[PDB]
Parts: sequence; C-alpha cells; structure tokens
Amino acid sequence: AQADIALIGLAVMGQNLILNMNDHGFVVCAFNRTVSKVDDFLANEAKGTKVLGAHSLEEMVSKLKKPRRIILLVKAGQAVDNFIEKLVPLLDIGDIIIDGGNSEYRDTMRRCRDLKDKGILFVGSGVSGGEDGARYGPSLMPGGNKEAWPHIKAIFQGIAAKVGTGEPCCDWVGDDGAGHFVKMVHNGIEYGDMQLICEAYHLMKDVLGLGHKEMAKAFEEWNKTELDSFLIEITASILKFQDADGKHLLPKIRDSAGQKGTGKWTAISALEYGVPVTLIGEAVFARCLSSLKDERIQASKKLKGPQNIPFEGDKKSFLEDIRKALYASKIISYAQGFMLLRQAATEFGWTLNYGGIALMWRGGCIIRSVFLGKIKDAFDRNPGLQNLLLDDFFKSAVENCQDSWRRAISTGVQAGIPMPCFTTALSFYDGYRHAMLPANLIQAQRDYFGAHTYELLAKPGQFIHTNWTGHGG
Amino acid sequence: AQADIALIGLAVMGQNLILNMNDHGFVVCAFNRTVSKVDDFLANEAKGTKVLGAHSLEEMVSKLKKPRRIILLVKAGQAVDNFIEKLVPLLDIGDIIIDGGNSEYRDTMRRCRDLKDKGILFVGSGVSGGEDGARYGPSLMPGGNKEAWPHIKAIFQGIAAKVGTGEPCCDWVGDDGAGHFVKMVHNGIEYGDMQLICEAYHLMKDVLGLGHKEMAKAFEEWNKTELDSFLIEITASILKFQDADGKHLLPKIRDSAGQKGTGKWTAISALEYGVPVTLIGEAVFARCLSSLKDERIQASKKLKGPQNIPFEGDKKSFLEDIRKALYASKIISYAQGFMLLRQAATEFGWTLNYGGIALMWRGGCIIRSVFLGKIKDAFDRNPGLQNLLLDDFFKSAVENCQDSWRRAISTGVQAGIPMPCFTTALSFYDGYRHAMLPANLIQAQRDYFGAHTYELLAKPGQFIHTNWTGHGG
Ligand SMILES: Nc1ncnc2c1ncn2[C@@H]1O[C@H](CO)[C@@H](O)[C@H]1OP(=O)(O)O
Ligand SMILES: Nc1ncnc2c1ncn2[C@@H]1O[C@H](CO)[C@@H](O)[C@H]1OP(=O)(O)O
Repeated sequence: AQADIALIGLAVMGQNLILNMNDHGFVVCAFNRTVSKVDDFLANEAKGTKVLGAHSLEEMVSKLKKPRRIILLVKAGQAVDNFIEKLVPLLDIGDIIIDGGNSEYRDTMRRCRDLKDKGILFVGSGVSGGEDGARYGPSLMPGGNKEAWPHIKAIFQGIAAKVGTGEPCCDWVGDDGAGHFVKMVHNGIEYGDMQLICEAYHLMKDVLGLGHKEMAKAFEEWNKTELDSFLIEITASILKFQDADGKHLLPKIRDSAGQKGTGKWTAISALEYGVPVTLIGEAVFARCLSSLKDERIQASKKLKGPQNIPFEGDKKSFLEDIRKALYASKIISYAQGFMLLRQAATEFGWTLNYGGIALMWRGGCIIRSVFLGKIKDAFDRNPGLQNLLLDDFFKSAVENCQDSWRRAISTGVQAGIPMPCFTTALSFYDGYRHAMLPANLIQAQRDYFGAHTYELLAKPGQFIHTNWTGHGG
Repeated sequence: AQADIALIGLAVMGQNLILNMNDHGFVVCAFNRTVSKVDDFLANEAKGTKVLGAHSLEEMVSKLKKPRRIILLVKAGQAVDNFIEKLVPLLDIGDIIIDGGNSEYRDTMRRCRDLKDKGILFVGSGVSGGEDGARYGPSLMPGGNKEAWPHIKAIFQGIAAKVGTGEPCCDWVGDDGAGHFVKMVHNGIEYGDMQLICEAYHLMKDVLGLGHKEMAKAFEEWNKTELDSFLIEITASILKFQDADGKHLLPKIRDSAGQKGTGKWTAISALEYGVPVTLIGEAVFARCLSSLKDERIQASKKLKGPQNIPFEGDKKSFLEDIRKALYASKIISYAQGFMLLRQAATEFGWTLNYGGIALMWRGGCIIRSVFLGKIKDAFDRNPGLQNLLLDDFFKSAVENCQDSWRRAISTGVQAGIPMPCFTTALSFYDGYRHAMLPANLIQAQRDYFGAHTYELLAKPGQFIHTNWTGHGG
C-alpha cells in the first residue's frame, strides 16, 4: 500500500499519463504485459520520479492502497477482458478498474454490469488528446459504476485539461457505456471537422487557384475568427511545411485516408437508432472513397467533368464565403452530434449533461475550440434544449452564413468540386426547416405497393389503407 | 408423399405463393402455426385447388415426397429458428428447408452451416414483389447450400416472374447468405429510388409551382423515357388520385416515413465494409428526418430560409433538367449498389453473377425497370467490370445528363429545397472522377496530431512519420 493508483499499459499514451499523475503528486505503480518495458521505463523516462514498477499482477495489486484503483490502457478489445479475468481473483469487493482504451460502448455496458455483480466498480472512460495531451492535460470522459467516481475523482480531474475558468475537462458522464459512447461520438465529430476542412481546401485550391502559402495565410486568419480551433491551426502549419528539398510536403503525400473504426461506429449508431447524423456518415464515406485510389486514377481517365468555366468573381469575397460555409456546416454537424447523444440518453436511460460534455471537449481533445464554449452556454441557458439549431446564437450564426453557404455550394457544384459534407449540411438544414417534407409520397407509395398504411395529416394516430390500384375498373 | 412442397406461413404472401405454385402444377401441403388459418384457407381461397392442408408439423412432413422440401414464410427473426428446431427431428438427411422471410444475412449464414452439418440442405431466398407479385410472378433470390438448388429449381423458376425473353427472375445467387444479402441490397436501392422521386417532386412543387395534375402528367411522360419503371408509373397514379371529396389525397397524408429495417441494414453494411454507398445512407437518414415531424413544425417557425427569388426561367427546360438529374443520380445509386455486392463477394467469398442479379431485379420486384436491362448487358459485355460508371452506356448517360444535373442542384440549393440524395450523387461522381482528392490533408493531420504515418504519392507502401510540431524551435 503506497501506490495511489496502478496503470497497465506502457505505450506512449500510458507512460505520458503515469507521468502526468506522478507530477500531480500521485504515486503510480506501473505494470505491463511484457514486463521488460516496465524496467526500461523506470531507468529511462521515469528515472527520478516517485513511480513504483511491478513485475507481476499480484505484486502490482499489493503496491496499491485501498480501494484498489487500477487502469487498463491496453489498446484493445480482447486484451481488456483478459486483464479483467486476471484481476478479479486478486481484488476485494469495492476495488475499481478503469478502462481507458477506446472500447466498444456495448462491451463496456456488459463489463460494468458483470463486475458490479461481483462487487467490483468498473468505469470505462474515454481519454483524448493524444500523447502530448496525455502528458499535460487529457480530456477524460468517465462512465460505468458511479460509486467508483468519488474514489477516482481527484486523480482524473487533477490530471484533466483545464479550461480558462479553471474547470477540468473531465466530469462523470453517466452509467455503464456513457463515457465510451461520448468518446466515440467525439471521434465521429472529429472526422466531420477534418472532411469539412479538406473541402474548404479543395475549393481554394481548384476554384480559387491559391498556392499553399496564401492558403496557409487564409487558414491562419480563420483561426482568428469564430473558427478559432486546433485543427484550423495545425492545418495552416501543414500547408506551410516544407520538406528537405524546400518544397511543400502536402502535395507529396498519398490521398488514401486511413481509419481505426470509431467514426464508422458513430455513423452506424445513428443508423441503428434512427438519428439523422449525416455529415459524419459522409465523412466516413469520403475516407472510404479515397481508399479506392487506384480506381479513381482509372475513373479520371474515363469520366468527364463540367465544361471548364474560369472563376470570374472576387477572390477575397469567395474566401469569405468558404469561411461561412465551413462554419454553418460545422454547426449542423455538431447539432446532429448532440441529437445522437440525446437519443442514446432516451435509448439507454442515462441523464447526460450536454453542457458538461461540451466542456469536456473544449480543452484536451483534438476538436477543442472556442466553438464548444458557445455550445456549452447554449445548454447552460437551457439544459432542456431539444436541438442546437434552436439556440439563438446558432440560429442566428447559420441565418447569417446562409447565402454565403449557398453561393459556395453552387460554385463548387458548377466547378465539379466534390463537397459531400458541405452539401449534406445544407440538405439537413433545409430538411429540418421544412414543416412539410415529401416523405408523404414515400408513405403513399408504401401503402400502394406494400399495404403499409398511412396517417392523415390532421388525425395523427389512425392508420388508413387506401386501395389505389384502380379507382374503379 | 403427394405434396411436392410444403409452405408454413398463411399470411397473404404465403397464400398467394402457395396458389401460384398450385397453378404451375405443384401439389402444396399448407401449414401454419394457428392451424385454424389452414382450414379457413382450404374452404375459402384454396377451394377447388389441388392443395392439401396439414394440421400438425408431422402430418405436413408425411404429405411430402422425398427429398422433403418445406418453405418458411414466417415474418421473422426468432420464429424461423423455432421452426427449424421443430423440423430437424422430423427430417431425413438430404431434406431441404427454404427460408423466404426477409432475414438477417448473418443468421442465414449461420443456419446454413449448422443444417449442412446435420445433413439438411438450407437455402434462404429473398422473395419480392409483394402479394400481387407473389400471386403471379415473384423475383426469387436463392442462396445457401447449392446441393438443394437442382431439387427446388423447377418450382422456384416456374413461379418466378419472367422477363420478355422468357427467363425467370430467379437463379441461384450463391453460398450461405448471398440470397438474403442480395435481397436486402435490393430494398436499400428501393429506398434510394423513392427518395430521388420525392426530391424530383419537391422541386416541381415548390420551385416550379406545378399543381398535382401537371405533376402527374410529367411523371407519365418520364415513365415513357429512360425512366420507364414501376415506381415512376405508380407515382403518376398517386398524384392523380382523388379522395371521396374529389380533392387529391397526397396533400392529405402525414409526412413521416416508416421503416422495417432492411434499408437501414444496407447502409450499415457499407459502413462496416468500407464501401461508399452514399445515396442509400442519405435515403435512410431522410426517412429518419421526416419522423421528427413535430420537431420540424417547431424548427420552421424559428429557422429561416434564403431570400425568396421567384423561378425566372423556362418551366419545360427545368422539367427536363429534373428528369436528367433523377436519372444521373439513379445511375450513381445503382453503381454504388453493385460496389457493395462486389465487396461482399470479396468479403465472404461468393462468386455472384452481377448480370444474373440485375436480371432478377428486372421483373417481379418493386424496382423493376428497363434500366436493370441495360445494367445486365453492361455486365454481359464485361462480367469483370469493376464499376458500372465505367461501362460506356452509363459513362455516356451521366456525361449527357451532367450540366442539367448541376443546374437542377444549383437552383434547388438557391431555392432552399432539401435534396440529400441528389447532392450525394453529384458529390460521389466528382469524388470518384478525381484522381487526387484532399484526403492527403486528413492523412497529414492524422500523422501530426496522432502519429499515424502516411505514404508518399510516389513510393506507395512505405510509411513515414514527419515530426511536424516545430520545424526547429
Ligand atoms: N493481447 C494482449 N493482452 C494484454 N495486453 C495487450 C495485449 N495486446 C496488446 N496489449 C497491450 O496494449 C498496449 C498498447 O498497444 C501494450 O502495452 C500491449 O502490451 P505489450 O507491451 O505486451 O505489447
Ligand atoms: N413466433 C412465431 N412462431 C412461429 N410462427 C410465427 C411466429 N410469429 C409469427 N409467425 C408467423 O408469421 C406469419 C406472418 O406474420 C404468420 O403465419 C405467423 O403465424 P400466425 O398465423 O400464427 O400468426
């Protein structure tokens, strides 16, 4: 009994987190499967720190103060269960296991119940910000068994990133899967935000003909307006960056976007629960499309585009319009993001604090921005808000951005620039805005070809079946 | 031994199919869980037919000739397994169970293996066309254990719908889940096609101001061009239809589109396998959006649209442009549809005949059209075709439709008409066409914030990690 908490997982993320913990005055007993890495760590990155290193799970379990708090930061699916397998022999009733890997929300749900059943408090939390984030201030998103929360509270919130008015970007999210689900809606939104920038970039590059210096300059001006955000910032950096030969490196790298499943999963949940999260879906699908790199080289030789009409208009005005389109669209993506969180709250019965979450994403994580701030006080102003687009700030920000957004999409469309996410955003906006949508023809068709029944507009609730076929005959 | 085949499931679909079978000279032993319905059937719809009716599963099993062929048309998930449970006691090695319900492709895979294991040949087939389809000519899509196929061959293909040059719209699709998967990609495409028409309809209604008579007239002209298809045909009918008070009924019915999971599932599979099936996804999401009927009535009061600019242009030209937009988009949806089938062929290792499938969808089913014909001889012309957009017919049909399609989307966008599917279609087309897409910035960002590595454009295969952060400092 001396180590406050133990962490199993000596990858960069685990090391940088153990280190941040130590720096906040917590003694950490490090453990890892290939126990050599523990020794390596102790001699190297952890030399001179207060950290203890175990060489067996039972040693690690002995070094702990009660209630035993151990953390699993094992990149995993299977591997987490196996560790849980091992640990429960060794644990007293009331001991805590936190799982920091980006797990599947349902696995977390399962695990939490099972361990609760065997007296152990399980919490799964999303950790975000990468390795430099892990080191000095991660967003942390904990969920599972709330009994554990006062016991891990101090650590989690001390190592958490802290926003301007000193609050940690870490607070308990909710029951069983809540943290892990919140975590993966986050990565979904992250996918959305990067595709929106790729599109803004494609429009400046092919329609406006800007070279990468001017383009980087534009991204920098943008990081000083409503778009003050980490991804706009590093984008200006990436565009500026010059290689060993002094030429820009972005033109050099292969356009096949990789994935590690979390964004895919956000889109799949929307589909399962019937939540119209369209930009994230479009984003996952735009990464799928770039993977067909060979196929597009082939299609370009054969499929033809619109007649080339040079951009005839002011470049500065257009650069403005793209700013406004990227922003109005970002709003729609986030609005859809929290509709997902909302529906899952009804689905699994969790009382999520949407402003709490907005705040946990305001610092630490890759999607940090001034923007999550305005989202947070939309939900402070009204925590029962049904949809972000109805909060006056956003309601007005979109209303203002509106014909710049339409003018950016019309030119892109004319010019042949692929804009999946920019167009879904307009399509969702106009969809949601309309109190009468042609979905009644879907319904009339379905009652016709497949006997499905339909409701009248006045008298919701009663279902009718008209015999269309022949109106006599 | 007298009944050629047995069918368990006396719903309208089961009755109309038993009846079609009888008419092709096959003695059918009908069975159903609530055995009263068998008696009801025999006295009523089946009076004077050659059909036999059982009153117990073991009686039904006795009435059968060997190899025993029984059909499950039980609307189900669970219920099918339970019947399989019952039936295997009663069956000899080599007996066949066909499952006609719209099952989950993975359940079918499972079931096929398990029964193959116990000597029984399982085949799951999609059945399509509804009850009037079932009666006189269903599309049938069989998959599972090919040993069973010569034994059910005659029945299935005799009752199948037959296309102009006399071939049945039924041929063996492939192993284990192939039939059931082909079936559900079909319903996905069906979703796509109806949303595209709702959009064409929304543009004629709000931009062009056409009343439902003229609108119906337009749909009828369209069913006489490249768009000769059953859904264009019944749409003209639905628009014309007048209620008991002599006013049009479509304006009367509630715009909240229902779902029964199959379209949802197509979109989810695309996401799981990384296949960019975007219109179907947009379609499922446009039905999700209409379900939020109360929410849109609320949003309409608060969210504002573009400045109302009257349509200033020729109505007839625009009606043309919408024809061309609906068509170019339909092409992109189908092209994506078969990319899904293709990837599943690589995924589960089935040798699907894409022209075979195109043909099975050419008659019978709700998506029947002259269009599936041209798709079929694209794949006859080249069965190794990687993507429908590369077949000269389509390659040219899109090239022709192209600035009508762009002009329809630009006006819709300006006017505020929600067009999810029409815009994804342009976005996928321009995406696929481009041999260089901004996905390299996604990659550069990911190597920066999350150490993910990237390939150079020349030298695919080697992965680099640049330390961006500071280029010195
Ligand atoms: N199957 C497994 N069982 C337990 N831990 C594992 C594991 N697979 C991966 N991990 C751990 O996940 C962490 C990050 O990938 C590593 O510490 C790794 O342990 P290792 O050091 O033994 O590779
Ligand atoms: N749980 C169940 N077990 C077996 N058959 C079922 C069933 N649930 C639904 N079905 C059958 O599915 C068919 C179409 O819905 C019906 O014939 C129905 O039988 P029923 O006639 O007894 O309702």
